[PDB]
Amino acid sequence: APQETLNGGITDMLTELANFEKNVSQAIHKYNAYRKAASVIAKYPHKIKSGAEAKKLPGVGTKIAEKIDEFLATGKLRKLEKIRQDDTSSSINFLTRVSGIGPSAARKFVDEGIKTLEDLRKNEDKLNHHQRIGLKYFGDFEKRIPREEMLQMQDIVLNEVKKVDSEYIATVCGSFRRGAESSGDMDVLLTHPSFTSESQPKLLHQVVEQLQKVHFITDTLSKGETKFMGVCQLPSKNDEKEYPHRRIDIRLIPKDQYYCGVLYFTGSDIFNKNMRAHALEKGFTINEYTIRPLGVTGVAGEPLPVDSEKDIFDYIQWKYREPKDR
DNA sequence: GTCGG
DNA sequence: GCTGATGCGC
DNA sequence: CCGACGGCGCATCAGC
Ligand SMILES: Nc1ccn([C@@H]2CS[C@H](COP(=O)(O)OP(=O)(O)OP(=O)(O)O)O2)c(=O)n1
Ligand SMILES: [Ca+2]
Ligand code: NA
Ligand code: NA
Ligand code: NA
Ligand code: NA
Repeated sequence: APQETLNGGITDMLTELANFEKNVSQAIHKYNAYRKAASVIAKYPHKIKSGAEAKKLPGVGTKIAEKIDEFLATGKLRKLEKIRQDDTSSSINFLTRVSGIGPSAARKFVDEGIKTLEDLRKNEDKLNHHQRIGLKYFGDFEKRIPREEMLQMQDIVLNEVKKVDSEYIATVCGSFRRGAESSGDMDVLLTHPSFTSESQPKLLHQVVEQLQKVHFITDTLSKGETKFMGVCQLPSKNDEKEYPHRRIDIRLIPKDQYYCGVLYFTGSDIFNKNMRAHALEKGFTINEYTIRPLGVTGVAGEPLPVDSEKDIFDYIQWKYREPKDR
């Protein structure tokens, strides 16, 4: 990708604007608008000289163009400069860095005078369980996970899963599966022969239990029959520095919808929107669970059989790409 | 905010 | 007690 | 002008 010093000040402007829309203004769509604008501009292989130059790019409209002009002329953006010094909105934007605190909780806390982590720390009674864990691991959750540690984590997951029941299948997806050199967290996909569309008990629970029993999983954000979100930690040696606590999700999926899942939660997700927009073009409908053919109304028929990842490149006649190229 | 019926 | 809406992460 | 913009599981709130 192009270097930061081409339009980095712009791309950071747009991203900061993105966050205020999301966290303070509660305008999710303007947030994606700004993020879209920031993406296309980060992938632009040229140093932008005017707002009109930017506006040819798809996702950049009149208002972002004129923002780019003011920033190119002056180095800053008046509106952003203002929002940054604003105690209320500043804090609201900040508190959402806590996992479990979204725009609404954040606003509600700042209302009551709870503005900082110290204030949250002082008021444990007003946070839910997810929120206490997000606060407890605030720094660890912003740290990235080098591949070396994700491979040690992968080892522990595969070993313990196979130990519970040899017939479980577990693939680790996300950035890690696309060969990424670091990762934000660990997404694991799980199936079992005795779990399909028509359907045996506790398949997700026994796995989560074994990973607690050997102290890999240290806390639970949420858990149901289908999905687990929690916290985990690699053990360190005697006298060795403690490893940060890390986020791990585990999704239990039916056998037959498993490879559509693999694909979806592999991402990248900007390849995915690309892939189904092009699967609709060639007359197929894809989502996270299945591929189905449209009868051009378009009337999706039954979901088609899928036993590998590659099948969903056969149906679309798209030339296969493995995860690294995504 | 931006795109497109 | 229950169902449905909303917040959240993603 | 003006609606679409990702959709889904789980925790927890609102309401009956
Ligand atoms: N709008 C979207 C959003 C996500 N997706 C899917 C589901 S999750 C997968 C991307 O996974 P993550 O959000 O964990 O991100 P990454 O896999 O890149 O790793 P980290 O960022 O390191 O954590 O893409 C999609 O098809 N469309
Ligand atoms: Ca991930
Ligand atoms: Na944000
Ligand atoms: Na444009
Ligand atoms: Na948050
Ligand atoms: Na994710």
